[PDB]
Amino acid sequence: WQPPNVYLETSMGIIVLELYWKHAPKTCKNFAELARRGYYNGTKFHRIIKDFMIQGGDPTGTGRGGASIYGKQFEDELHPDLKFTGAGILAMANAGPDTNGSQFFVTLAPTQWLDGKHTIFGRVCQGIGMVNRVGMVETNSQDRPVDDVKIIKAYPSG
Amino acid sequence: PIMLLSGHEGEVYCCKFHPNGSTLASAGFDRLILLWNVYGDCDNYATLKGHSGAVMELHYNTDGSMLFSASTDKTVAVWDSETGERVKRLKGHTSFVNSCYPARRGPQLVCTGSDDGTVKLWDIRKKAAIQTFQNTYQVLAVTFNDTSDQIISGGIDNDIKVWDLRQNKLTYTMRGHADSVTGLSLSSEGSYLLSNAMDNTVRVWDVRPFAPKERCVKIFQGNVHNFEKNLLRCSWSPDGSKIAAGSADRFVYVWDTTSRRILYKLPGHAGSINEVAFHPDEPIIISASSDKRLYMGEI
Amino acid sequence: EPPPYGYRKGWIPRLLEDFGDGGAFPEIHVAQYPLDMGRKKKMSNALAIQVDSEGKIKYDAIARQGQSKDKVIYSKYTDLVPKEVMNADDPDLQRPDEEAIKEITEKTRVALEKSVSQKVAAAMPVRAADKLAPAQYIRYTPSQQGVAFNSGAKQRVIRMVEMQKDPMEPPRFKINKKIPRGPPSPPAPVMHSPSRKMTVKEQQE
Amino acid sequence: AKTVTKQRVESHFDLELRAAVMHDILDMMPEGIKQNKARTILQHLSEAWRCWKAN
Amino acid sequence: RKRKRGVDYNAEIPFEKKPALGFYDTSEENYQAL
Amino acid sequence: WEDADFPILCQTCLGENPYIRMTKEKYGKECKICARPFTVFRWCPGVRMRFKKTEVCQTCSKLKNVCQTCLLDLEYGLPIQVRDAGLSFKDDMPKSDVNKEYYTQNMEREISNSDGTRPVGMLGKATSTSDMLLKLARTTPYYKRNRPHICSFWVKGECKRGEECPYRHEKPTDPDDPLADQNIKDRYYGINDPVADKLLKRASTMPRLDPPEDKTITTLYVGGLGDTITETDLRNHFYQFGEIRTITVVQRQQCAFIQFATRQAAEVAAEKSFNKLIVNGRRLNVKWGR
Amino acid sequence: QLSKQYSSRDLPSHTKIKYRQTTQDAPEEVRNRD
Amino acid sequence: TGVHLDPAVKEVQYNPTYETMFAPEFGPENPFRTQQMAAPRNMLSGYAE
Amino acid sequence: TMPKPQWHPPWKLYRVISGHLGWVRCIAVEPGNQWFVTGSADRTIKIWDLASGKLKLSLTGHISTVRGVIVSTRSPYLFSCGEDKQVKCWDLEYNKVIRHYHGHLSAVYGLDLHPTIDVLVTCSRDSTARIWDVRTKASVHTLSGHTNAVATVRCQAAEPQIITGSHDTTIRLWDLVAGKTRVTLTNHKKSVRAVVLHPRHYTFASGSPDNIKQWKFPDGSFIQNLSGHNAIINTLTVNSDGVLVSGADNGTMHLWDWRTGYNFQRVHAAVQPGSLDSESGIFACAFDQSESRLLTAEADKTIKVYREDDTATEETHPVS
Repeated sequence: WQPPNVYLETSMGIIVLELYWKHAPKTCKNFAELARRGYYNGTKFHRIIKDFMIQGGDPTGTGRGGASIYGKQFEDELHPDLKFTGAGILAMANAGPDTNGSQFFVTLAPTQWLDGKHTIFGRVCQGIGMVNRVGMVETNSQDRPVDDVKIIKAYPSG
Repeated sequence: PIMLLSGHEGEVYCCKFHPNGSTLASAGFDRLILLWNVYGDCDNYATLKGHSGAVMELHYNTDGSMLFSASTDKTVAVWDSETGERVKRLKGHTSFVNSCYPARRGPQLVCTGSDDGTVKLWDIRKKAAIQTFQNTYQVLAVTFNDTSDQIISGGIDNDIKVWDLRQNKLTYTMRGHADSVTGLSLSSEGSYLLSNAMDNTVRVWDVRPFAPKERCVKIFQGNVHNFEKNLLRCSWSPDGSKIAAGSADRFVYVWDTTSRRILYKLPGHAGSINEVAFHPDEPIIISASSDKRLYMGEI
Repeated sequence: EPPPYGYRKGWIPRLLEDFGDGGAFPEIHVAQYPLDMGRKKKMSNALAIQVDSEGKIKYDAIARQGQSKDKVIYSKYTDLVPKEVMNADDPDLQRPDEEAIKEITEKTRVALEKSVSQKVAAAMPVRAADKLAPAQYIRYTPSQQGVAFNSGAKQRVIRMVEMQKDPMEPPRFKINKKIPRGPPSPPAPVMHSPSRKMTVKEQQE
Repeated sequence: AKTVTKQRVESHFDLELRAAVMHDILDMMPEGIKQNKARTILQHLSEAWRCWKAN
Repeated sequence: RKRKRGVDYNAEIPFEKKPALGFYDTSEENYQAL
Repeated sequence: WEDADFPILCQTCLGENPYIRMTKEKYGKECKICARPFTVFRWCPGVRMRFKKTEVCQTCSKLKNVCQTCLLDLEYGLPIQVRDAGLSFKDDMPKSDVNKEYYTQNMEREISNSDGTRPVGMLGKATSTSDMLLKLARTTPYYKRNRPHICSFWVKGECKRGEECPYRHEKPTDPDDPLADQNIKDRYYGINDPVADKLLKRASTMPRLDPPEDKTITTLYVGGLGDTITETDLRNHFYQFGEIRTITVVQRQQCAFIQFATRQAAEVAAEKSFNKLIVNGRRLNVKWGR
Repeated sequence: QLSKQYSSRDLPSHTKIKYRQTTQDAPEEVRNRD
Repeated sequence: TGVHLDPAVKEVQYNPTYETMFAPEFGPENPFRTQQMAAPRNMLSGYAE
Repeated sequence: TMPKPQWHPPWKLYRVISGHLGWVRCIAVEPGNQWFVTGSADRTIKIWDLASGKLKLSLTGHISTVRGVIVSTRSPYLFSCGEDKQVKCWDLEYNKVIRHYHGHLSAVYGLDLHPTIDVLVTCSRDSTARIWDVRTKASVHTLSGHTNAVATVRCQAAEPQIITGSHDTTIRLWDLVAGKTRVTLTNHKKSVRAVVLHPRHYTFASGSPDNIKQWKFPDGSFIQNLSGHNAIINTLTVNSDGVLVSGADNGTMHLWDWRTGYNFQRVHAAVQPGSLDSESGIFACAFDQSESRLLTAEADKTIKVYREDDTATEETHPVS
């Protein structure tokens, strides 16, 4: 059960992410079953690092929420050759390893630093000009942007 | 709610409830004792007067009718809560009286710790001293034993001591405190005693006909001291369940006996909390802090 | 298009076309730039083009420009359109009940009276001065953190004292300075009916 | 913000009479779209007064 | 010299308001001279 | 006038003892910037060290984000001319009397709509503190600041008060030095600060990586490697910073050579890496190879 | 920027408000009346 | 996850347990912050209480 | 369209009081309903008995046109406001001025009282309003932001507490304690000289030569137009029973239904004997406290009092 490109048609425009189960099967199943679960409706982008990262996907929207398909969290599915070397790196970040939950990050540029601290799981095969637009927008001092941006529709590929 | 209390000229050092939990006692530097209604809107009615130095300890009886108070001005004093007026001036105490402890459900008597180098027994009726155990140094904390036949004391030697009222020599000495003894409290079991100390480590013991002879049972982390060296005071729950402490970090410390976890390290305060009172009936806490006010937390 | 998953080895897509409908190849050891992706761009002054939660072009931002979420800024036609009401018994047509009213009375009275009495004591000018209030004790957490400054402590606790004002001291500063009036507010939008130009006849009348 | 005393009573009556006129019609019953010639309706008003006074 | 508003003109834009920007690319825009 | 919670100054100006003592006077004197009355808090700097006082309006401070006593920036701590240019920053603060008063008035009006956390305006949209600023930034508290003046008596001989000369009884500086007479208003306006020009000369002569001649020299020699390094670690140093074409880790000479896939990527990695690409603690030298 | 100038007319005077009493016409009787 | 408190809100009226008060936030630190721009400050340059 | 409006009876002229020597510009009623008070452009403030219309007393303090008067519900005070830039506080137990609020810079076009606290609002031609503390004569707040004469001001206890309509043709609702403008309504095309608040409906109307408009508190949302009265509108005054009187400046006064917006009556009185016909115009309207009588203050120096018609029925006066 690996939804190839999962659609999150966000308020400002669509996104679709292809996750490589061969590279990241576990968080791939997490993201597939999660988008199919639709519990993401109402996630406000929980962090905006302009031109570096876009991160969201928390039922809390503060940074201390989010739970997985497996309980609270699961381990990472770490890769040898997959990097955050460019925009559209879709990897759920951790505040400590083996604690990956519901919050999802989407890169905006080369982020080779969190490689080895985040299992890079795939890429946004749709909505990347929109991702640049989003990573442009003005955020407050706490990366919850002044714009309350949420996804319209969260679902898998068929 | 939040229910922060105020009205004190200075820091609040000592706070407790009615052994009913009907009216509330707080006091500190101001050399008088404020009393309140705990419920309603937390109303403030009456203030005891007289005590020349900072009232170093308030102590109820266990029913809630008479009031003992050890003040730094060389004296302990008895007062009628019915009135607020002093029944006795237990004088004779040669220096700063820190602590007072009236025996619960036993005959009328108090054991008093002070800044002289003595532990003193006194009677409410005679205006006379019953005993005095000179170990060598000022006595900072005193709590009885539930038979009222031993006297527990915490002083400056980190060596928690207990006297036999009848054999009059050092009955129990137990050691393991990393620095000076600052607070003693006998749980409602009658058996376990709770002790705080600035050394960041607080201890539990059990004073029984038999305890393992090395009775350091439970230990809690978090209490702080600083260049202030203010008085530190602790309590059990009325159920012997939650360990209540204050400290000089502005964090009130709420632990459990069982898992010894941090149940709460609660902020809110501006001053160093100098006493926590648990309600004899309610999940109600009053935090007497050196920010010249109080808190009443509901948990 | 993009070579298949498991068959994407060996090539590095550098022009955004090899993304097909988009996509980064995380296992391909390059910075992936499908559809303007990857590049930190020139810092240009267009403010965030937002969109409503239905997908429209919310010029309410251009209206409320540089203004807080308190301001009501009517610039939609759905404000121009006449609502209809027929119930003298709706919630819409009901004032706040006197409990809120007495609350707001008490708050108003309080803040009012404090600002009054400060402006009134202005007409004291001979202040029968009260003395200097108790000393301030404040805990300061510098944002500068480092072992070398404050000789290694992460906080400083500071005593503020109020310095005496000399009684026989005239005013100190030239208060009467004139400048033009500051720029007003973000202009409101003119929500007017369609205006009609007059006949030249009328004009001559 | 000086009071109106005894020497500014006539001057003030006219400040306010001709203000009131300029509020009154020459900007609230126009439809002389261009630029409503208020400067000239005020000239009529002062000549109407001279003619009243001279009969 | 003592000219209190004289030089407000040859020196600086006297009382300045920066044109407010909206929804477009204004930075790299600039203008040629006389 | 203004009303404050406490001053804004660097650690150097701020002090050393854990308990600082400062006295407050409301509407004490005139910010030479806002020109109007301010509050004045006076801090005891150090043992026998000159008591300082707050010397600018708190709004006059939040304007440029500098020290209300120390006068240097609060993040780096170099002359404001420098710090601005190190952000490439270009402020339009007006200068003439009426223009400046109008500017100050509307400035305080616009700053009244703030939350008291950070300077207003381009002070955030220039927050890319360049390693140039980071490197010109002083490291330790140059606490010579709180030493007194030259006791003009004690310069001529006269300071007959014993050791209590109110001022450091040393040799007075020859004012021929450009580091002598910097008018406080000019130093605040970023107006021809000779100390700032000295910082410009220093940050111009300070070592940075050099460019080669021909574009087809896309091999980059990193000198001083050591045998704790990996080829994948040299990569992760220079890998997502562009694309690398190849790398030769010379273990017979303790160096490296990155042949790149983007010239500007090579420039980014290497020039940012000059002597400061410190992965596992070894001072590598980024250059363009032969 | 609060000046110390002053006025003969701004001296304190008439510092109590006469409240409308029971017999005159208090807002209570106005609450009642027909 | 259950009740946690917004770390930027300091006026919080519900009595938080240990984790219900000081649960740590998910994600990385903002590298765009000068130490001053990372530190919690009530004032421009450092918090006072 | 709308439901069908309630049928209200008509009103008929029944008294015409004549004692003033210049335009009569403002009118107000006692709390307890014994007397009303007129302030006129002959600079006097007259106090008339409301039963018989006899003049009980005339006070002369002002230097020019009295442009507004009001009487305090909480204290034995009358507050007058004039074109001499002065606002006066008459105490009615000696019949004497006791208090004067100084600080406006041009004629004071109108004035209102807060019903709960003791504060005063006055609007003037220097394009500002001011909030005075009744008791210490001090300006607590200067509501600035309009850009022309602030023709009228009303205050209420609910929120927002202060509504000013001006001659730059906009309305502003102000926060009192904050002392600044919440909402700015720019729907009218010509100067706004009258605004009124419903006694029991959290709603308010605002008139201009274009058309009356109805709006909804507290954020000022459009509700309906009311049209037909195409003349400079000097007064709006609303009954308890949904009667809304709109009196204009060319003499005519129309009566409407507050709710459906249906103008059911049109009165055109005749000027006092020696007046020109261009000296017909209405400056003030007021319902009495029984809300049975309607007084009007006219540009021909008369006070015209209208009463409710007791012998008409829906079949005498069909509703359209």
